[PDB]
Amino acid sequence: IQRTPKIQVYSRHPAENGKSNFLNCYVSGFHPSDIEVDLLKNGERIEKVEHSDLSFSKDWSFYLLYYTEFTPTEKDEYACRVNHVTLSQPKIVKWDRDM
Amino acid sequence: GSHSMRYFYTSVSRPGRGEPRFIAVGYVDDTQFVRFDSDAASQRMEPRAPWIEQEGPEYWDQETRNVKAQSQTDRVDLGTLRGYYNQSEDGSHTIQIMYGCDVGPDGRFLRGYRQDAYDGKDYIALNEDLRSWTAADMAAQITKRKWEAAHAAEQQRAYLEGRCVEWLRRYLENGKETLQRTDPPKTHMTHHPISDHEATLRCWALGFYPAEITLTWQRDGEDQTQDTELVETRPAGDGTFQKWAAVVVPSGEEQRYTCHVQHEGLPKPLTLRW
Amino acid sequence: AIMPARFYPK
Repeated sequence: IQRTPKIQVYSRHPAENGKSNFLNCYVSGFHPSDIEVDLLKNGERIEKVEHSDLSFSKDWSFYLLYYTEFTPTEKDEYACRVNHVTLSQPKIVKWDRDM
Repeated sequence: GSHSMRYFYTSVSRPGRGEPRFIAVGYVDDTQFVRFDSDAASQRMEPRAPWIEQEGPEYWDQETRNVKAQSQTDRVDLGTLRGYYNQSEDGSHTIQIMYGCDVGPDGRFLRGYRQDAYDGKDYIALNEDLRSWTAADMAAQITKRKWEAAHAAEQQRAYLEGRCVEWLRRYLENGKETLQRTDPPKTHMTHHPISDHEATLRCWALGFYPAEITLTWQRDGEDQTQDTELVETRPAGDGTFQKWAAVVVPSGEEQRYTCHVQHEGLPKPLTLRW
Repeated sequence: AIMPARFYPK
């Protein structure tokens, strides 16, 4: 069976401009486990990005947390870009600090 | 005060070249404490929690031997299942295994689990009595007959009621400062106009542990699900979790709405109001 | 600690 990823993009801590924080992209509910996840800064891939060890839920779908240290600003835009066999094109989800 | 230990194994064949990619992770409740990845450099079971680092070389040697054996088992079983399903050697397939034990506040065995998947669907699972198996299809029925004749369930049962419980108890003691702590949610509400006449109220829960939580809205004291939205509980990345729930309300009527928060860390549910 | 190494082929 194949299952499409769900994506949430959010910060570890309450976001405040000028204060160091972590940007998270939580990808879940997908199958199979091969997946591509990038964090973007103003559309450009961030090089320092780590992720959690692959695990899965009761229904056997996988989840991963991808994350990077960042300092939010008023002007800089952040996003997560996911590709997976179930997606026609990469899926991009913008970071919204209200969410 | 109840607790669980679980291991999760994922094996993915790669016909284009080499052995399957194998990843094993161990958890106590919502805290990861060990990992093995066949593609990492150590070729060892590795610590992922500070409190397991005190175990001695003998511990790591035993865990490494057993987890490497399991990777080879999964390799073999990937080939057998490909044949049961009459599949080509060309494609990638996945075996997943979860097992582990639950204990009560008293430290004693409550429940055991062992279940297996193939390509993301149920394959075979040990039933709650730890004496019988559920096989999803005619492929898994083959496995079931072999495992019954080998008396696999007895051996599984002995581990789940035995060493699983005993090591979970040891880890809860050695890691008690974090593992036996509950962190209740840090809660607050935000307010977001949608128009001159409507606004979003968002009830936030941050920094809690364990992950299980319930956020509910009421209007004038009665549950409300219409016009609500919620996100799935998500990891903060620092061993805590986050969640929010929101409701759209007529501007001016905010005080009719309450967010109710249930968490193991809270002796009484919390109520928030704008 | 993980289950003992004992092979029950599928």
